[PDB]
Amino acid sequence: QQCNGIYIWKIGNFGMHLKCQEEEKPVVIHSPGFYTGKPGYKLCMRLHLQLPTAQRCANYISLFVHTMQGEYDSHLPWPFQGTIRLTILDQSEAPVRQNHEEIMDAKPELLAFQRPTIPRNPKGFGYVTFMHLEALRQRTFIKDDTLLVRCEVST
Amino acid sequence: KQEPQEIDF
Repeated sequence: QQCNGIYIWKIGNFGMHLKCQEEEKPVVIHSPGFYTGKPGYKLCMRLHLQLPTAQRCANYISLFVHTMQGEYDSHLPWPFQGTIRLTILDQSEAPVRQNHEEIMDAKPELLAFQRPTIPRNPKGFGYVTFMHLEALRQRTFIKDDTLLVRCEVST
Repeated sequence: KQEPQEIDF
């Protein structure tokens, strides 16, 4: 059997988030906290739609990962080590599917990978420029006004 | 290759 922890984050009412971003208002949403297994780490994803006017990163989807205090923390090694695959799923025809993803190795020297002293680690690890919003107009990433984000963790 | 980074929110 396989052993990686995988979470599928469904972000509904996406059109509403886009309108908000275009109105130059912050758009920050988090996935529910999820476990990489049992025992496993409790993590959550953070998605930001950068403002149309953000200079370093205008009109980008930012995607980060945060460690959280989990119920199995006493039975896990720390700091966290492993790889995390972040993917925005193509929901078009299966004939040929091109997901948009990045794979990142954890860096144990960063406090983002230690256990937080509060529910959610203030420090997160990820990509400010994960995917440009214009990319959503090139493939059916949005279906039934929903975006699908996948997170696979390999410890 | 795009490289991830740590951000303190």
